[PDB]
Parts: sequence; structure tokens; C-alpha cells
Amino acid sequence: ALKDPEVCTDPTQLTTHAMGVNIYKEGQDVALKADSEYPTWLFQVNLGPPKKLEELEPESREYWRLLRKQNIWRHNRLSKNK
Amino acid sequence: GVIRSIVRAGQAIPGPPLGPILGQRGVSINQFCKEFNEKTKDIKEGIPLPTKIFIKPDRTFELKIGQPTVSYFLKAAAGIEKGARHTGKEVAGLVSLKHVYEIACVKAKDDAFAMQDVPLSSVVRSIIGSARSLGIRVVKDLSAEELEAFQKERAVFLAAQKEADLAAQAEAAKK
Amino acid sequence: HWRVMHFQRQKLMAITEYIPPKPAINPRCLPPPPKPPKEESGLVRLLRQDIVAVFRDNRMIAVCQNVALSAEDKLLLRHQLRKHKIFIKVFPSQVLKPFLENSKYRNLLPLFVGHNLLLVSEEPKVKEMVRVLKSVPFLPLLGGCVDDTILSRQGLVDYAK
Amino acid sequence: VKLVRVQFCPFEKNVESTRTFLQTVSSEKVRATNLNCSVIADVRHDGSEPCVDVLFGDGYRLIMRGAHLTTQEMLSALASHIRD
Amino acid sequence: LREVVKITVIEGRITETPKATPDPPNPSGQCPICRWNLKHKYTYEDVLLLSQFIRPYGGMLPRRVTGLCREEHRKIEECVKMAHRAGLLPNHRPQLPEGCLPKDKPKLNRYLTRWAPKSVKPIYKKGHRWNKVGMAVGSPLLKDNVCYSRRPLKMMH
Amino acid sequence: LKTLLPVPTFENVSIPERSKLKFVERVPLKDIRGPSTEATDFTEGNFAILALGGGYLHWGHFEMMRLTINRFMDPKNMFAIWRVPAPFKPITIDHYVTPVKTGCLVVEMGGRCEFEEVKGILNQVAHKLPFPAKAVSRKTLERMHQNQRERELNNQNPWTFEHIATANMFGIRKFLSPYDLTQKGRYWGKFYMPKRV
Amino acid sequence: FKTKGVIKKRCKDCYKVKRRGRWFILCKTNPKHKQRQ
RNA sequence: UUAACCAUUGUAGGCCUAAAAGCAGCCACCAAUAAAGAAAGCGUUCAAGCUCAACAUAAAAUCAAAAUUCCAUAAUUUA
RNA sequence: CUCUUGGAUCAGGACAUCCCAAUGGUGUAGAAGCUAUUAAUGGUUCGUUUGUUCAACGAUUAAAGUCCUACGUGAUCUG
Ligand code: FES
Ligand SMILES: [Mg+2]
Ligand SMILES: [Mg+2]
Ligand SMILES: [Mg+2]
Ligand SMILES: [Zn+2]
Repeated sequence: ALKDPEVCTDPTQLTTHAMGVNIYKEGQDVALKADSEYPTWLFQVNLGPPKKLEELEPESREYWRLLRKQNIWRHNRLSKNK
Repeated sequence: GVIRSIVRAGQAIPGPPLGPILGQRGVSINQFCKEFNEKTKDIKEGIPLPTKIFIKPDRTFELKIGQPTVSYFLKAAAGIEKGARHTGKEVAGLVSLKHVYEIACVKAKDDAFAMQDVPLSSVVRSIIGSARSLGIRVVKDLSAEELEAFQKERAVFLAAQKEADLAAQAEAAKK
Repeated sequence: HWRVMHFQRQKLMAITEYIPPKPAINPRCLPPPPKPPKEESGLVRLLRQDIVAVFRDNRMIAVCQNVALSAEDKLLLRHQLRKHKIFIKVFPSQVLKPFLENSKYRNLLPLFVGHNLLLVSEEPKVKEMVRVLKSVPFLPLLGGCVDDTILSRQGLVDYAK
Repeated sequence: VKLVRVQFCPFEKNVESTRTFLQTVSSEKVRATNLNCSVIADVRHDGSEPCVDVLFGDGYRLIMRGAHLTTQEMLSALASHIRD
Repeated sequence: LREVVKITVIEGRITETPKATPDPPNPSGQCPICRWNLKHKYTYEDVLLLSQFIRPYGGMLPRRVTGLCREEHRKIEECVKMAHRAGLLPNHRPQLPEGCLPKDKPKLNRYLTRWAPKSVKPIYKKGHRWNKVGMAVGSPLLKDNVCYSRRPLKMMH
Repeated sequence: LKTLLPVPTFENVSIPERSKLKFVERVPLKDIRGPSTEATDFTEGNFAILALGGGYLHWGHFEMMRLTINRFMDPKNMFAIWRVPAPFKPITIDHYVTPVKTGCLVVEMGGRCEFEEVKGILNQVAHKLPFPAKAVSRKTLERMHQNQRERELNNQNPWTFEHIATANMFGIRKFLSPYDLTQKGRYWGKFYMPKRV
Repeated sequence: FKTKGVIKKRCKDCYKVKRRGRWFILCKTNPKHKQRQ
């Protein structure tokens, strides 16, 4: 029942280290490497909502993959009432 | 036979939920919890750990365990107390983009099979859904002073929430 | 209860009833009008490009019938093949036929019957491919082509050495 | 059913029922269902019609050729023979 | 025609089958009946046509093998029953498994029997002049057949 | 190759604030005879119930409709409206009734839903009405009218009810009512004939 | 064998037959579901 | 619009609810994979378990013609 | 605001069956029961009024069925 409350107090440490990363009691908390030391694509992740069917290209898997989910959504909607 | 549980290392004996059913299949129930407890000593504890215990006609104990749940792991990273009931407008933890990258550098390595989860987008989007599933709003970046301003609002908001529950609880007791 | 109609009025209704005209020939038994050409949705064209790239890029293509292995047991084979950097490819049979009709490989159509899977790589690690096959005895191999040469299972085993 | 033996030749265009029947025989639920059976698959390159052989420890041997028998008949005969 | 032979070892041998007479009078007809211009000109009495779609034990063949369209399949199926009930197919009787023998009762002559004789109730109370209960004769499915009479056929007797 | 296609979208639908059906108060012969002149077309929603007979709806009928629809409908995605007046005609006063004519829409539903979802419940409610009715939609309702026009144009009968009645051939008007000239034989008492042309 | 005006299938296993001049819905798993017209 | 075959996972999504895990709710509802809804149903004290939809593989193609004792006889095709 | 029925004798008939008979389902272990389908075969008792607006009580029975037939039936009898 002892869910851990909010932890840490230092914004700089939170942005330059992370205490919660460590998963071994013996293991120490890891520290963050330089920004340039990580790949560019890591920082280029999509931080917004997923692209909608209108935005996605009709010739892309993502456009059709969402369309497949929507069709399943429609089937469940119809199947619910029977 | 694969059996999956999220029991926490801190508490090793649920009891009737697990021991009898496994005993009905046929297992060393006393060994099972103690075997879980000695594993708890070896590694961290107090956190819900998924397990993949295998039960066969041979009746062989094969516990499989590893790194803990993502939500609790993210809660420490974002300083999240816990989930809130509403989860619609509830905001607890806001964390930096860089912090998200570093936390998951080794967390995704806990995959039971060596899943080629090279895109971290798969994990952050799952955490976005997880946080929203919890009483959490995940913003791109939060300022510490902004957190303090909200925390003052949250304390007032939480106090009003308790009063609303108390009024309903008192009314229910009268009924 | 419907109030009865004077017999004279009843006679009027019987004579003025609707009569439909009937065609000389029933449409179904007639030859069908030509169907409008179907439009290729953005699945075959995108899928078409993928199959062209995998056949051209990968020198060796091994065709094996799908044995419907369990997901838990399916993962290890992918991981074993992933350790060998060998990929598994599956495509709908319908879209596979047109390329095999007009391509460098055209005699593999009899093999391409039923459920099938394709083993594709960029290196001729055939011994590892056969070794990963030995993990599952029941699963057979139908053969295919290695290094742009068409051969069956019996030849592949000797080719591994 | 103590043992089950299936053989066929892929590249020759001939009976396909056997290959589908092999798939049904080589099914994880089926192999568990008749656990006693040993599943064996051996592909051949000669000009030989596919032959299915079922072997019993009691000495009864059931040989089945897909040459003109459909997959349905394969299972139907197999089921009745297992009963005996 | 494929026959399965059991010699235990069993095998099936394919044999030759006679082919349809060449030169259909009306090519481009999708169903075999249309090809020969027989749409509305066959009845239960036409055993020669009907027998061609019958198994050696009197059963109907599946549509996929025959290739008939839905409308003609239902008509042929219904006409076969009446031909059986009218004693017009003596060599297509049911198979007696081990010791069963024909019931050996007297045979009542019939024709144009819509329903199974077993499960029809008697008409104990017939009606008065224009409230009479009718006794069905023939099948509704064959209504549209060509008629050589001044007025349409009387289905209810 | 299962062929997937774009799914229909309800991005044009807007849900009213008051989704549920409001309560009808218990308290405030040619009326049911002949064709309906009111509420004959779709107003707001895409689905409704269409009467095929003339009948009186008392208060008890209203509650049966209200409770059934309110119990099933989802306020978030569904809405319903009343398309008929409340009971106003006094019957000896013991109770009040709302007259209904053939072709009148009784209740109309809408929202982000398709007809197939609501067919079963609407048909069930229709069966319980005191007059014969069937659930219809915008497309189905238009098709019936289109079918009626087709039947008149292609009819092969040289003789029709309208010509004979208006021209008094046979002196047929001796045996007819004034209304026959208007209705043209499509209405008899309170009953509507669906195939009379 | 409840005799009802409309016979309706009540479970997946229910099936329909035409015996002795009437329509039946028969379910082996649940004999409760047996009906006649 | 269908009859054939199937089912891996982030994690048991938060929430006084012990727990309420796709399924009491309650808001969110995202994730990987070719292909899988924080689930259209059952079912579990909660869990388990059964299904649906997905994976490849197939095929077909609206309303209508009761009380004395049965009561003409019969009949489907000739212009 | 109001204002023809009983009984005796002899019974003809319907099935919407009370008992006897053949069956399906069950929250049917056996024994008892509750419900539904089919069928008109013969049967279906004896005494009594302190209170009870077209009621009740005693003793029994395998059962003490519901109805139609100008109160079935007074040129057969009777209150
Ligand atoms: S007879 Fe030709 S399709 Fe019907
Ligand atoms: Mg009598
Ligand atoms: Mg009865
Ligand atoms: Mg007298
Ligand atoms: Zn059932």
C-alpha cells in the first residue's frame, strides 16, 4: 500500500540525472551523457497526437493501419446491439 | 503452463488467491512464496514485478522475473504520487523529453524475448496512454515553478475532493 | 374488422389492379455485361513495390510451407534467424502470382501453391538456414533459389557443404 | 496411432490434398490430441506420387495415397481406423 | 468417375466418363437448362432429363458439380421427389443396410404429390360452398410453366 | 485479400444538449381517416418510426415509448425528439388521445449512429403501437416514394380507378362516396392499401 | 417442447429442422431451448 | 453482405473500489509487431478461463398465392 | 333512488381433461412435486346449517372436472 509519493526536488538534477532509473540496490543511479552523444532521431520523435486519417497519405501503411482499426471499431459498434 | 502475476516483492504471501489454485494443479506452495521471498532479497523489492512461472506435469518450478512495471518506474522519474480516479483532467507528473529517453535506455531491455524495439516512440506513446490511463497528464516540458503553482492548486483541489467525499460518505452513513 | 364493400364496388377494384410488364428474357440466364475494371487500392501498389525490392535485393529465396507454429515457438525462430540477420517474408497468394508470371523466376509457380513462407537474406548462410530448419523436424522445405539458381531441398543440403 | 508417416514431392504439380493434410497432421493441437503419434516429414524430389503411411505397434499399418483421395477421406479413414 | 477400392490398403482409381453431346442449340446460356431451351417445358414425367442429376441411390447432386442456377436447382429437386413418389424411378431405391427388407405393404398409386405422404392429416371437417377447404395438387414452384389450357391450372382440388 | 474501404464518419453530426425525451402530461370522426398532411418528412434526425394506419395514442403509449428509448439511448452519442402533439382530444372526460394519420412520423432519432444499430429497438417499439407501423430512414423512406412513382408509370392496366370515378363510367358514382374521388381508392376506412395504384 | 407462435434460436448451438410437418428448434446442449411451432 | 480458420504484448490501464486486470464502475483509451479493440460478448470473489473482430486461405449472391351427423359428385392442359 | 329457478327420473353431445393411459423440460439424486404436448375410453360418493351477500362444515375417494342441450326433461312427478 506504500506507493511512493512524488520524489526528488532538484530540476537540474531531474534534467541531468535520474534516480529512479536504477533497478539494482547494489547498482548506482545512472547519470546523463551529453546531448550530442545521442542520435538525432531520438530527439526527433513525434511529440504530438498521432497523425489522423486525413493527414496520412493514402499510400502509406499508417493510413491503412488506422483504417483497419476503424473498421474493427465499426464492427464492434454494430456487433454490440445485435 | 505459463502463469502470469504482478505480485509485489515486498509482500510474498497473497495466499488463497494463488496457493490453493497452484496447489490444485500441484505445487510446493510454501516453497513458492519462500522461493519468491529469497529472490526478493537478491534484487530490489516493494514494486509489482511480472512473473512467468512455468507449471508442467513434471511439477518443476521455473520462475522468470525481471525489471518492474513501467508506470511505477515512470512515477519515480516524473515525481508522480499515484493515479487519480478521474484521469480526464488529472495531472500529476510532467517530465522532460531527454529524461524520457534516458529512463528507457535500459528499461526496454527487460523484454522476455529480445524484441527489436529500436523505436522509442513505441514506448513513449504507450507511456502517454498509460499516464492518461492513470491520473496523469504528460506535457512536453514543465517548469519547476509551474509545478509549485499547480501543487498549490492541487492541494486545494484535493482538499475540496476530500470534502466532497466526506459529505457523500456522511450522507450514505445516515441512509 | 373491415366494412364489406358493395359487390359493384368490389368488381371495380378487381379490374383496376396493378399489372407489371414482364421481360422476354430473364437477366440472369443472359450473358453478363462486362464488369467495370477494378481500381487498384493503395495496398497492392505499395505491396507490389515491397515484393519487387525483396526479390531483387535478396540473392537467395527459400520457399517453405507455413506450418502454423505457436507464437511462443514462433518468436525463437525469428530470434534465431535474427541472430543470423535472416528475415521471414509472407504475402497474399493473389498478389504473388502476377510477378511470378512475368519475372526472372517463372518455374516456381507449382511450388507457390497453398500457404507458404519465404526466407530472405543478403548472405548465403544456407547451413544456418538448414540448421534452423533442423530445430523443427516436422516443418518441410520446398526448395527455392539460392544465388539466383533454382534448386530443391536435396540440392540445398549438399550446397551447404 | 503410434506413428504417422507422410511423404510428398513438391515441385511436381500433383495432388495438393496431401500437403494440406500434412498441414492438418502437422498441427500443434492435433499433435497434442493424438500425442502417441510421432510426426515425421520427409520431402522427396523423385517422380513419386505422395504416400501417407500410418504405423501401429500392434502391427497394423495403414498406407494412404493422395493420388486421387481427397483430404477429407484421409481423415475419415484415419478416424475410423484409430477407433479400432 | 473415381471409385475407392479397399485391398488394409486402400486406393482410388479415376475412370472415364461420357461427355455432353456437342453443339448446344443455344450457346451463351449460363445454366445447362437454358443452353438447351428447356426453361419452362419439363415436368415430373420427364425421367430422361431428371435421371441425369440423380445419384445411384436417388439423392440429388450438389449445385457446384451440376452447375445449375438456384431457380432450376429447386425445380429439379422438387420434380425428383414427385417422380420417386409416383414410382417412376424403380432402380434408384434406398439401400438396405444389413437385414432390412421392404415393408411389403401394398402400393397406392399417386401422381403430383406435393407433400410427404406420412405427415398429412385427414380433412375431418370439410367446408361449405365457398368456405371449402382445398386439397393441394402439384407444386407452386412450377407455376410459370407453359400452359396449353384456356385458364391457368387448378392447384387446389 | 479482404478489401478494406474507408469507414463512414459522423464529423458532421452535432448532439443536442437535451438528449433524452421529455415527459408527456396525462391531461392537458374523420381525424384518423385518410392521408397525413403533417410531419411527413425527416426534420432533424435520420431515423424515425412511420405509421401505416390511423389510430389514437393515449398517455400509456407515450410512456412505453419514452422509457424504452431513454433506457437504451446513450446521451453522449444519441438523441431523440417527439414528432407528435400531446393528447388533447377529450374522450368521455376519462382520457385524452392524439389522432394519427397514415404517413406520420411519430418519433425521430439521430446522432453518430447507423440505421442497422437502431433497427431492432425501433421495430420492437413499433410492434407495441396501437396501429401498424415500421421503422424507416431517410434512404428507405425515399425509396418507397420512388417505387410508387415507378409503379404508376409502368403499369400495363389500361383501366384505373381514377379515370372511371371521375368520368362516371357505368354510373359508378351511384355506389361511391365523395371521398373516393380524392383518395382515388388508396384509402378505405382507416386502412391504407400499399399496392393500389 | 414449448409450443409457441414464433420459434427463435436461443444459443449458438441451436439448430432448426422440419419433422412431421412442423418446424422445430432443437439444442442438444440446453434441452430447455427445445421448441415446436 | 457469408460458411473455412485463429489468436503474442507494453500491463492487472487509474480510481475510496481487498481487487476489481478488455470486461462493476470510472475517465483515458494509446503499444509493439504483416495481425490484435486498453475489447463486440460469455465467465470468473478479483484472477482465470471461452468467445468476436484481426493473420494468411476461400466460396456462394423486400413482401406477397364447441356442443344430434363430415357434407353435391369429381377434376391440374385439345387451340 | 329503484327492479324465474331447485329436486326426482332418464339422459344425448362438446373438449377448453378431474381420475385412469402414452410422452418432453426442470432450480428432476430417490420419494414427493411444479409446467407443457397428445387422447373423450368409462367413471366421477354419503350426510349436515351456529356465524359467512350466490358461503360454509363432517366423513371419505383412484377422482369427487368445466360446459351446451327453450330450469335438456312439469300431456312423466314434485318444492
Ligand atoms: S437457366 Fe440459365 S442461369 Fe438460370
Ligand atoms: Mg351421457
Ligand atoms: Mg387437448
Ligand atoms: Mg314436456
Ligand atoms: Zn440452445
